[PDB]
Amino acid sequence: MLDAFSRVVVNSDAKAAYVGGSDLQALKSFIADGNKRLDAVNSIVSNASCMVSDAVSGMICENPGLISPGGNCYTNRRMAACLRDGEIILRYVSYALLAGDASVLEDRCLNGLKETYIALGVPTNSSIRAVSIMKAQAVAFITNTATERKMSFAAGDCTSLASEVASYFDRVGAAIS
Amino acid sequence: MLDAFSRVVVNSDAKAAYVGGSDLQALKSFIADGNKRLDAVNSIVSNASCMVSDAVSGMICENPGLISPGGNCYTNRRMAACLRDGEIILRYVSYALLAGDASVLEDRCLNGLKETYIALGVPTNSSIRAVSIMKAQAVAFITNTATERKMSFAAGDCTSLASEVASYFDRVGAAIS
Amino acid sequence: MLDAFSRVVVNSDAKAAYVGGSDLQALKSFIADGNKRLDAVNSIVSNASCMVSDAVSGMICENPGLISPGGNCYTNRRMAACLRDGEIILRYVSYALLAGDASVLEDRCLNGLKETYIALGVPTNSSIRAVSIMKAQAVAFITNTATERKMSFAAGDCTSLASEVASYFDRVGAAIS
Amino acid sequence: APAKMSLEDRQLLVLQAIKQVFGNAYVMEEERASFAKQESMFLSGELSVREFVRELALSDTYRRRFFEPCGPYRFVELNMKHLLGRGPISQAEVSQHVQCYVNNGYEAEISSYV
Amino acid sequence: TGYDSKSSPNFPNRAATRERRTVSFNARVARNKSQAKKILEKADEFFARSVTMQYKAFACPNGVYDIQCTEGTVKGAAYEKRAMAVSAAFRAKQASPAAKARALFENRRHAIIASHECQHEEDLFVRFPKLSAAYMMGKTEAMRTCSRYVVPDSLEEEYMAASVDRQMKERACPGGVYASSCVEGNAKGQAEQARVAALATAFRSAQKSASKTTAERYSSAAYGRDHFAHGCSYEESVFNTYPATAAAMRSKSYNY
Amino acid sequence: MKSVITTVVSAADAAGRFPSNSDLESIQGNIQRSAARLEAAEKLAGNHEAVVKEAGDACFAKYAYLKNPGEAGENQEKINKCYRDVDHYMRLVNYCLVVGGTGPLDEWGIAGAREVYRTLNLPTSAYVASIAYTRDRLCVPRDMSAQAGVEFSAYLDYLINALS
Amino acid sequence: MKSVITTVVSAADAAGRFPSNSDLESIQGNIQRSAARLEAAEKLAGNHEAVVKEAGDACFAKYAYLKNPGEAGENQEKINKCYRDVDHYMRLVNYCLVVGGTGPLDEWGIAGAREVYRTLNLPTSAYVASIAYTRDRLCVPRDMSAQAGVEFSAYLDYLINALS
Amino acid sequence: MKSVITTVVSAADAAGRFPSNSDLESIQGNIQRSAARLEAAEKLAGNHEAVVKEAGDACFAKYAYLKNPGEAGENQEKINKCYRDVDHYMRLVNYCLVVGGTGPLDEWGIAGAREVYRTLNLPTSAYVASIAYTRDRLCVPRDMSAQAGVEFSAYLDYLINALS
Ligand SMILES: *[C@@H](C)[C@H]1/C(=C/C2=NC(=C\c3[nH]c(C[C@H]4NC(=O)C(C=C)=C4C)c(C)c3CCC(=O)O)/C(CCC(=O)O)=C2C)NC(=O)[C@@H]1C
Ligand SMILES: *[C@@H](C)[C@H]1/C(=C/C2=NC(=C\c3[nH]c(C[C@H]4NC(=O)C(C=C)=C4C)c(C)c3CCC(=O)O)/C(CCC(=O)O)=C2C)NC(=O)[C@@H]1C
Ligand SMILES: *[C@@H](C)[C@H]1/C(=C/C2=NC(=C\c3[nH]c(C[C@H]4NC(=O)C(C=C)=C4C)c(C)c3CCC(=O)O)/C(CCC(=O)O)=C2C)NC(=O)[C@@H]1C
Ligand SMILES: *[C@@H](C)[C@H]1/C(=C/C2=NC(=C\c3[nH]c(C[C@H]4NC(=O)C(C=C)=C4C)c(C)c3CCC(=O)O)/C(CCC(=O)O)=C2C)NC(=O)[C@@H]1C
Ligand SMILES: *[C@@H](C)[C@H]1/C(=C/C2=NC(=C\c3[nH]c(C[C@H]4NC(=O)C(C=C)=C4C)c(C)c3CCC(=O)O)/C(CCC(=O)O)=C2C)NC(=O)[C@@H]1C
Ligand SMILES: *[C@@H](C)[C@H]1/C(=C/C2=NC(=C\c3[nH]c(C[C@H]4NC(=O)C(C=C)=C4C)c(C)c3CCC(=O)O)/C(CCC(=O)O)=C2C)NC(=O)[C@@H]1C
Ligand SMILES: *[C@H](C)[C@H]1/C(=C/C2=NC(=C\c3[nH]c(C[C@H]4NC(=O)C(C=C)=C4C)c(C)c3CCC(=O)O)/C(CCC(=O)O)=C2C)NC(=O)[C@@H]1C
Ligand SMILES: *[C@H](C)[C@H]1/C(=C/C2=NC(=C\c3[nH]c(C[C@H]4NC(=O)C(C=C)=C4C)c(C)c3CCC(=O)O)/C(CCC(=O)O)=C2C)NC(=O)[C@@H]1C
Ligand SMILES: *[C@H](C)[C@H]1/C(=C/C2=NC(=C\c3[nH]c(C[C@H]4NC(=O)C(C=C)=C4C)c(C)c3CCC(=O)O)/C(CCC(=O)O)=C2C)NC(=O)[C@@H]1C
Ligand SMILES: *[C@H](C)[C@H]1/C(=C/C2=NC(=C\c3[nH]c(C[C@H]4NC(=O)C(C=C)=C4C)c(C)c3CCC(=O)O)/C(CCC(=O)O)=C2C)NC(=O)[C@@H]1C
Ligand SMILES: C=CC1=C(C)[C@@H](Cc2[nH]c(/C=C3N=C(/C=C4\NC(=O)[C@H](C)[C@H]4CC)C(C)=C\3CCC(=O)O)c(CCC(=O)O)c2C)NC1=O
Ligand SMILES: C=CC1=C(C)[C@@H](Cc2[nH]c(/C=C3N=C(/C=C4\NC(=O)[C@H](C)[C@H]4CC)C(C)=C\3CCC(=O)O)c(CCC(=O)O)c2C)NC1=O
Ligand SMILES: C=CC1=C(C)[C@@H](Cc2[nH]c(/C=C3N=C(/C=C4\NC(=O)[C@H](C)[C@H]4CC)C(C)=C\3CCC(=O)O)c(CCC(=O)O)c2C)NC1=O
Ligand SMILES: C=CC1=C(C)[C@@H](Cc2[nH]c(/C=C3N=C(/C=C4\NC(=O)[C@H](C)[C@H]4CC)C(C)=C\3CCC(=O)O)c(CCC(=O)O)c2C)NC1=O
Repeated sequence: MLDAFSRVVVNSDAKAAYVGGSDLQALKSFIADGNKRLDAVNSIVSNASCMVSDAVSGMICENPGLISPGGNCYTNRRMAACLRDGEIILRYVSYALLAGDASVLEDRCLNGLKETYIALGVPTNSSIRAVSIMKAQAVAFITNTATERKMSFAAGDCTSLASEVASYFDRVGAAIS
Repeated sequence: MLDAFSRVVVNSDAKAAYVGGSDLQALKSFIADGNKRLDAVNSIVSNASCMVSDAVSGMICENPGLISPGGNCYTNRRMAACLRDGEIILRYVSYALLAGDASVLEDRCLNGLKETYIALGVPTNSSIRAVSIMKAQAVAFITNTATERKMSFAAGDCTSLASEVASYFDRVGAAIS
Repeated sequence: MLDAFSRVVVNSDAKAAYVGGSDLQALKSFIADGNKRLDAVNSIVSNASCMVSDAVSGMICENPGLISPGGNCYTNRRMAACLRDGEIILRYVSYALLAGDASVLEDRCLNGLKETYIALGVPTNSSIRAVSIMKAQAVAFITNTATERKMSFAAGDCTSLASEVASYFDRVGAAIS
Repeated sequence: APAKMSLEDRQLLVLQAIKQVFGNAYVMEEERASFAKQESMFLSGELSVREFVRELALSDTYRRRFFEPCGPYRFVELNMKHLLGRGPISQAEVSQHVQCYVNNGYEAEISSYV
Repeated sequence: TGYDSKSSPNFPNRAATRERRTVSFNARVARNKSQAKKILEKADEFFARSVTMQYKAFACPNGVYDIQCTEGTVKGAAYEKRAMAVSAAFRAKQASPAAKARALFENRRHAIIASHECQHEEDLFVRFPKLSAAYMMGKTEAMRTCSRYVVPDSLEEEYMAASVDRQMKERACPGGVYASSCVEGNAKGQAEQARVAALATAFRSAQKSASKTTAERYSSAAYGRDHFAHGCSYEESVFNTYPATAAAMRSKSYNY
Repeated sequence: MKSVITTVVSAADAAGRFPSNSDLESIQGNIQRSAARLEAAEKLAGNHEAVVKEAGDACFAKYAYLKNPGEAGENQEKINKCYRDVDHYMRLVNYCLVVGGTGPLDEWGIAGAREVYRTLNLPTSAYVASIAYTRDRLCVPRDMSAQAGVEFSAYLDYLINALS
Repeated sequence: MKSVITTVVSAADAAGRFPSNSDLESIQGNIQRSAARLEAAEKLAGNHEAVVKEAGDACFAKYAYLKNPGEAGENQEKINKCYRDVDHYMRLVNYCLVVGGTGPLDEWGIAGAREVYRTLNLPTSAYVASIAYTRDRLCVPRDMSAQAGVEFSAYLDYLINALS
Repeated sequence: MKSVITTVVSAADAAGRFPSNSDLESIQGNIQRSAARLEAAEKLAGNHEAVVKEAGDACFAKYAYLKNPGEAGENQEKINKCYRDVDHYMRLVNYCLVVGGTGPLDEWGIAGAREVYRTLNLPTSAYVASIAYTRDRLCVPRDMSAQAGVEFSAYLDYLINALS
């Protein structure tokens, strides 16, 4: 696949130019918050049994028509696949939040995922109420500005890592609808 | 589209005969009960604001889910065109009542209605509950059991003809699922 | 459009006039003699190809100057287009055979042809005479004086309906000249 | 070996099914070059990984290895080790796989398993 | 034997994909996105049909027919009209791959001009190939911004209805060749028919009513000011005083 | 307009084909059921200023909300605007009852009706509660016939659903 | 596709409207005349090959030049084909009187007649000489009933007028 | 969806042209009068729930007759079918007083509102009177200034005349 260091060597392979002192400053500034990258990744997988589960205890809480009979989240055959559906979407973002490039998320998860919901009848306004939650909590986890879970970290700004994980959520968002 | 005179032409063209007297006994049953075929249609279209209104305002009490967003009826356009989608659900059957077959129904709109329903994301649990709640009120204006509406017609029985529209909307129910 | 059924209706609309028993005898003069109206029109449309077929060879056996070099029937378009201009004008009179008003024939064809018959030189003297070759036999088919095709009708009278058709050969004959 | 093929990790996905289907045998590069249509026809997308396994088994080298020295019980267990990854069950499922060869040929014998 | 035939081992039979090279997707992605291809081609032949039959309700806004629907006037030439009516699709099918690419996006040029007023209108229009290739046809057969329902009143205007139609004979030929769009016959099953069918409905161009053909000179006039003459006010001063220039000159995607 | 008769001839001028047995049923058809229908058309205009006042009064109990200051039917002179309009919509239907059409129902009454009635704020169900008085106060034993007095209520609905 | 039943309901899709009461009187008037078109249906089907043998050898004498060698009907195989191709003329009106309108005739026998009679070189004078024989050799009160003499006769010369 | 940006770059795209100084000069007026227009968004997050009891109960004193069984507010549960629709109109103008223009309002707010209401017997004359209490209640010192006083109130007046 690709990552954030694999991206720049194929940016420069089109020029056939050696990576020297020009674009190595972006990657020597990668490692300065390279610890802060990993210090934000384990904040996702700490409370991930709660993260997929307020996505069904809040989404149905303001849209109970999905659990109507004949609905898309009606039966428990579908519900075990629906929690299976939401936990891989949280899994591939954390693969791309860690590696710093979106090209493990689009090419292995998302190409075809537009027509997973076309070919089945799964809606689009349902799944964006199940992914605008996850764009709100995962930028409220990584500040530790949440209410219950309190990661007692070292102090300092992390809002470059907030917009980094935020770019994936419209990258997952524009692909599914 | 065709008529049920010519549906017996579909029952005769592949054998290519001169059409006799013994095989129009269900076609001179068409002229024997053709007043009764047409004595059903006026209590439908007199109640043209009654038949559409409880199709949508029956859905809201028995299913309060889709009104809140993430739902298939949220806007006023989702009230102005959803009542308009059931307008031609009734109208494309309204030619077939006097005719006697499926000449006008599936060749003109239901050649794949579910391939139209997928691309906008039309909820087929709402579609089945649309065409079943109006077919249950269609024959109730025929069997004279409406909670307000009482007519003054001729005497007899249309339990033979009650499976005309009952065999219509179950094919409208077939193509939407 | 308007029929003779509606030309008696808009002769009462200006003065707020409600209709009585002497006003529905403007249309029960129609319908009880309307069995003759079905008995009149269907035998001039049966033989309708030999109307103009006698009105072309009979036109040049009574006037052999129309097929002159520079005439309006010399080129082989100008006889193949010449029977187009007179076959459907029988139907425009046959549209007034069924209706009883002549305000459709001047307003579907004859609103703009006599100023274009000058715009390519279609003559005005045998305009009404080219009406006047089948004008014998079409009144003589509905009143049954025809010799080569004598009919088998429900016998009686159509002489009040024969001045109906004598009004309308000139009403398409007025607006061509 | 997973789904969702790239073009870089076709080199993992091919030889983790050469090694399965040839029964961990040594397939030299002169014998690898005999697959040069059907190994190419997998890296297009003409052939999925269920049907490349049939196209590896319908080769000349699989006919040379596990059909030309191998007798009739040694034939039907080296199909079953390589195509399904298991041993036979009873006597009824060997002779039902015997007469898929004799009455209707060998290419319908191998493709009965797939 | 004891012979027996069960069901098929290959009953889907690859009836979904015969392009025979994907972009190396999958087996599961390659099955259902080919199942989306047999669905999302089959709503392109719905949504262009299901509003143009609603645009055929403007042809009978009361319910009965005026002379919009002059179909074939002489009795035998109703089935003679249907030969080049179905060849209007067949000759549009065999258009060039340089022309088939621009038939997409130059149908998308005025598609967002007709759908700027509602965002629920433009999302369907940029998601279909053959919707706005029929919607631009289906909107101008209703409120009559073609030449099919408009007559020249001025001979001034008949010199300018005949001024840009040879520019619609310009772009139906890239050289000395002729294209498949500006044709007139296919198998000599006619004699003079495309001039016969023109002057039969050119009779209908001036006798529907007066008020049928006067607000259409205030319908088609601001139409071309919105669509074409919005960037050059010399071009709309030939449009407003002469509405035989705005109902004439067309889009470039569908040809002539 | 749109009648029994001009719906038959609307096909032939379009398609160009000449009238055979396509155009041979409908004009024969309204000889067979019009005898109660011309009975019904005079039955409106035999007592029509009574049935102007029989229908148009009862909605002012259900809709008394114009008599306050700040509405359309405010003073006494809107009653002169009120019952003049009751003289007019029933004229569209007994004109049609000699024919059996829905033409001046659409040529005169309801074409463009949703534009004007939200412009000038014409209350829709305030009309229908006076209008459906004639739908319900009917004894087809005694008052009219049940052959085509029901056709009069198969055409008074076409006021009602198109005003709603 | 062109009957009494599908008069307006194919054009009501071009209207945005339902079957109203302009659309329902027009079928009942066929039903009082539906007791004369089945009295011609199996009457024709009960005399189906004795009206072949009447009409058949009548037209071979009227144009005797088609029995020459080197013409169209030169052999013996093509002259039972001319029995076979006037069979469906009197078999498609056996379909068409059932449906009331002009349904099976205008699409299956007549739609593009002379375009396959000219390049095939089939002169239609020798077609309709079989028809115009039995167009007027059909007595009214003895072959069938009295209204049935012109219940049959709407398409009897229209079949020649479709070739005219 | 309809503002200064979402109509001026369609005009450059229909003309096939880049942004020059034509649409550069015409878009910088968005921001200086946005500083007071967003103070109504900062106003009624804290009185989104108490202004609907002073103005959503101001369409009810004159229209107090409509609590009969059969009307719109026939039950307290059918005042509950008012209580989500009457405050959507202030919420749908809260969505587009963010944007400056009115582009969220003419997609789902009014854009096809009155096509249901005549069939569900809903009169919109009492819909105007609900926010006609907001036609007078906005303070010039206290709530916001009179620079944005008509910029609050013409958007209230935008939802008047689209219902007309
Ligand atoms: C796991 C349970 C974590 C946790 C995660 C967070 N959730 C946050 C916001 C949020 N919560 C819900 C569910 C809630 N909202 C409802 O409307 C309903 C019932 C109908 C429920 C149960 C949703 C749907 C959303 C986000 C969508 C939105 O923004 O509208 C969140 C951010 C705020 C916060 O600090 O709570 C986090 C961190 N929260 C927890 O308590 C445990 C530790
Ligand atoms: C079952 C579907 C019905 C029912 C039907 C019957 N109708 C009978 C007679 C009948 N109804 C009409 C009126 C019809 N003709 C029209 O022109 C119009 C308006 C468009 C309508 C509604 C007629 C003319 C007739 C025929 C004799 C008569 O006038 O009464 C009927 C009696 C048997 C028969 O047709 O001979 C039946 C059973 N009756 C029912 O109980 C439900 C409502
Ligand atoms: C078609 C064959 C009809 C038919 C038509 C009738 N034509 C009648 C009179 C008539 N025919 C002509 C044309 C003829 N006369 C000529 O001098 C020449 C050639 C130079 C031709 C071809 C004319 C001019 C007229 C007179 C018309 C008039 O007075 O304006 C006619 C009435 C006479 C009669 O009944 O014998 C009829 C019925 N005859 C048929 O029965 C088939 C169906
Ligand atoms: C003058 C134009 C005619 C003529 C007219 C009369 N026709 C009379 C009766 C009549 N004709 C028909 C047949 C009509 N109905 C159909 O369905 C078809 C097509 C298949 C046709 C042609 C009918 C049903 C009737 C009513 C009684 C009957 O069956 O005969 C008629 C008698 C008076 C009346 O209208 O009731 C007259 C005078 N007859 C003529 O000889 C001239 C040429
Ligand atoms: C004999 C006195 C005739 C004559 C007859 C021939 N007809 C030939 C072919 C043919 N005819 C029809 C029309 C008719 N048959 C149908 O099945 C239908 C409806 C579906 C209709 C209206 C058709 C369709 C055909 C083609 C089928 C076939 O080839 O049999 C025919 C052979 C063609 C040829 O001549 O090359 C003959 C000889 N021809 C005559 O010369 C006189 C008029
Ligand atoms: C009583 C307080 C009012 C009245 C209220 C009613 N409104 C009813 C339904 C309704 N309202 C809207 C508009 C609004 N809701 C939306 O979801 C959106 C768009 C996002 C908007 C602008 C709509 C679309 C509907 C229909 C479906 C729905 O409820 O959402 C209603 C129910 C009908 C009934 O009970 O008869 C009532 C009572 N109507 C009045 O006349 C008074 C003044
Ligand atoms: C007949 C002359 C013999 C006899 C023959 C039987 N052979 C049976 C089964 C069988 N035989 C072989 C060996 C041979 N057949 C092959 O297909 C091949 C190639 C691979 C060879 C070398 C095999 C492999 C089998 C399969 C085992 C099986 O079919 O069960 C057999 C069947 C016994 C049974 O029903 O289980 C018979 C009867 N036996 C005789 O009695 C005469 C002497
Ligand atoms: C403007 C340049 C248009 C355009 C106009 C043409 N139409 C032609 C033939 C034709 N068009 C229609 C459809 C028309 N009838 C309707 O009822 C409605 C909707 C209300 C519409 C739009 C029909 C039925 C016909 C058949 C008449 C005939 O030509 O035989 C036409 C002639 C060429 C052809 O299509 O064969 C022109 C130029 N055509 C266009 O491509 C643009 C969009
Ligand atoms: C023959 C007895 C006449 C005669 C007839 C000619 N008419 C010619 C052309 C023509 N006709 C019409 C009207 C026709 N077109 C329609 O669309 C309709 C109704 C729907 C009708 C009746 C028109 C508009 C035209 C112009 C050509 C066109 O259709 O575009 C004609 C050909 C003239 C020529 O080509 O030079 C002839 C010969 N002329 C006569 O002298 C006698 C009186
Ligand atoms: C009412 C108080 C007036 C009145 C108004 C009428 N105008 C009618 C038709 C009509 N109006 C226009 C102008 C309008 N259309 C436009 O396109 C533009 C802008 C460019 C404007 C201002 C036109 C062009 C027409 C002709 C219709 C058409 O073009 O299709 C009209 C209809 C007449 C009718 O129904 O027959 C009315 C009633 N007329 C009055 O009596 C008073 C003074
Ligand atoms: C309004 C929307 C719009 C677009 C988004 C673009 C996209 C676009 N490009 C082309 C068409 C083309 N685009 C290119 C472009 C390129 N080829 C190369 O080798 C380079 C990589 C690259 C630019 C330097 C070429 C060469 C063609 C013509 C194809 C040909 O004739 O060979 C066409 C077909 C147009 C037609 O002929 O009908 C379209 C829609 N053009 C548009 O009108
Ligand atoms: C053009 C239309 C037209 C009409 C409808 C009648 C209208 C009418 N209704 C009544 C008057 C009446 N009519 C009835 C009969 C009935 N009332 C009902 O509600 C029952 C459904 C129905 C039984 C068949 C009764 C019971 C009265 C007296 C009560 C009343 O309505 O005032 C009277 C007084 C004379 C009478 O009693 O008949 C008149 C003229 N006249 C017309 O010219
Ligand atoms: C449905 C098709 C159908 C038919 C064509 C006849 C067929 C037929 N034709 C005749 C036989 C005959 N039929 C007639 C009658 C007439 N000849 C004419 O030219 C006049 C128009 C008509 C008088 C009204 C005559 C004169 C004969 C004897 C000559 C012959 O055999 O053709 C007979 C013997 C009995 C009889 O005379 O009726 C029969 C069954 N029957 C049918 O069921
Ligand atoms: C969204 C709408 C909205 C409101 C209306 C207010 C609602 C509101 N009204 C009043 C209460 C009041 N507010 C006013 C002020 C005024 N009354 C008028 O008629 C003038 C327009 C204006 C002066 C410029 C007056 C006079 C009262 C007391 C009478 C009343 O209850 O309205 C108060 C108490 C404190 C205050 O006066 O502000 C509040 C919060 N808040 C809101 O969020």
